[PDB]
Amino acid sequence: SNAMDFSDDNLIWLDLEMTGLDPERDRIIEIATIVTNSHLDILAEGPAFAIHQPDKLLTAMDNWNTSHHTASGLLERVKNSSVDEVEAETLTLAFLEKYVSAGKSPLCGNSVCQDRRFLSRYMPRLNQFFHYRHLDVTTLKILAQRWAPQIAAAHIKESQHLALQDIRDSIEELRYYRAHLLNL
Amino acid sequence: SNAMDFSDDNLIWLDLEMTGLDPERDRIIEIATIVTNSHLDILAEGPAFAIHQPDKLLTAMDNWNTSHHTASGLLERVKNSSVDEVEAETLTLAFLEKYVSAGKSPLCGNSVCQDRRFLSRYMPRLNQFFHYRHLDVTTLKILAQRWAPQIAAAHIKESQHLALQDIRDSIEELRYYRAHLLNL
Ligand SMILES: [Mg+2]
Ligand SMILES: [Mg+2]
Ligand SMILES: [Mn+2]
Ligand SMILES: [Mn+2]
Ligand SMILES: [Mn+2]
Ligand SMILES: [Mn+2]
Repeated sequence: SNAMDFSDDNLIWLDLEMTGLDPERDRIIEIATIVTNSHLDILAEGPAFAIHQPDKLLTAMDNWNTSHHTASGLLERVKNSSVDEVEAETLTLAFLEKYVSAGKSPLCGNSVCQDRRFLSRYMPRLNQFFHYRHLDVTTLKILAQRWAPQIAAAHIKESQHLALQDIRDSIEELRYYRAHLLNL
Repeated sequence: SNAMDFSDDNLIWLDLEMTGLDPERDRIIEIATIVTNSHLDILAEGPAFAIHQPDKLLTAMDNWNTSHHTASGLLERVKNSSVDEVEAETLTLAFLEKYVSAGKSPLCGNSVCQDRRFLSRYMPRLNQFFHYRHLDVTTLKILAQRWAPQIAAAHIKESQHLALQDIRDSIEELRYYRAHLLNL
């Protein structure tokens, strides 16, 4: 035995920032991951990468995205990034291999289908690294809004639209529902 | 006032069967929808359509899919179908617009990201008709397996791989978790 954090029971949390909502025509501009155990304890935070994209593309973003990504400082980190999809993927992969094996953990986060659709198109290896299933906190959010609005309203999230920050919020949100929405 | 079931609080449940897992390469061969209220009471079941596809496509399915879709009788229903994506979408659309307005309800069901990706590519209008978000029972399934295995194991689901029967399972599974996993 040893005290290393590896285990196939471990959960992988991942968030992305994109130039838009269309996985076929938009790109990934940021990636972050966090590994927790099944009890939601953070074991290690993964690398956070601004992913370089050609400026001609970044200037074809709508107002909402140019506003948010400039504001958060992400657009600047992107212009000065020497990391493309493959390198981010590889490094992320090397990190995740330490805590859990391939296809073991579901994709964990908030509204992660969109992420799954970008991963599938731009990061096939990392995408395949996840189990087919998803652990989406947003589902708990919906149920809290419909069935226990006072519970949902007690955990207001203010997203900074930065991957590492958002992943941290996703975990905290799940921890919250476990205590206040779940029968355990 | 009136006793018609329409409401923007109503939920739309939808299941699909495909020829495979690749949305850019595979096709929808079945669709079904069910509308419930927020309390999960079933208001009305929607049209269940076997969707016609050419034999050259169906015969290119792997063993697993040819086995399941033949056995479930879906394959014969597909060959004999006079309905394509557009007609199924239109009729489904005409049905849904009587219980909820556009973009109000999340996509509801089990592991619906796969469905969202086929809907997006093959049924643009119906896809736009849902709210961006998802209500996935699979998420509850995961948490129960990790945090309360005895609860998860008390509702074993045997899927027939027929859209309408799967939708009815997804609802009853949510009803099951609401009672035995939720703090209500
Ligand atoms: Mg975000
Ligand atoms: Mg199925
Ligand atoms: Mn996100
Ligand atoms: Mn984010
Ligand atoms: Mn299904
Ligand atoms: Mn199904």
